[PDB]
Amino acid sequence: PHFCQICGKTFKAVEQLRVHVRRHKGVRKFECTECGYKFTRQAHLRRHMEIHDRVENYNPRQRKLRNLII
Amino acid sequence: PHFCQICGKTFKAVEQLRVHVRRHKGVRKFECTECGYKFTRQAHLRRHMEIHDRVENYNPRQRKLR
DNA sequence: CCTAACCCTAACCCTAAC
DNA sequence: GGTTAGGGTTAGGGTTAG
Ligand SMILES: [Zn+2]
Ligand SMILES: [Zn+2]
Ligand SMILES: [Zn+2]
Ligand SMILES: [Zn+2]
Repeated sequence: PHFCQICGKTFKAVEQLRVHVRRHKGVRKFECTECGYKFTRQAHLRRHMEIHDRVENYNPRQRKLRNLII
Repeated sequence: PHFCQICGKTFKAVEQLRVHVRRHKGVRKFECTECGYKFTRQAHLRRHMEIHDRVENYNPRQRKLR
């Protein structure tokens, strides 16, 4: 049947797999108003804001996402 | 009472020993099976292996840290 | 807290030169 | 021939995001 990729589980339907491997990736849902960087956690955005507190024109590169676990 | 591990100092409360373990500079716990260099981070070992593939006979010396 | 990864920099090595 | 300094190389660690 439908096989996944990130971890490898035998699934039934194609719609039961999207809701599964969709939560496998953290969604970027928190945007910095200063530099437009979108974060996966609110804590990451707060911690980020503590940088603009002491750096002019800070605009960091968008890093690769890291796979979650389930 | 409970003693330490890395250095091995005598410690009373456990929280003190924890926050002491937090600050220890260079803990080399990532060893290269190819040449023996003990790296302080895994990423440094990943960076080392690439050198171990660029050339053959490579056995560097354990540096003094900062 | 952890780690990953960029990145600058000190520590290293080899050797020419003094 | 001891000893030092220069240029290429590599590991240490600061920093910051996932
Ligand atoms: Zn999966
Ligand atoms: Zn920002
Ligand atoms: Zn210790
Ligand atoms: Zn090695």
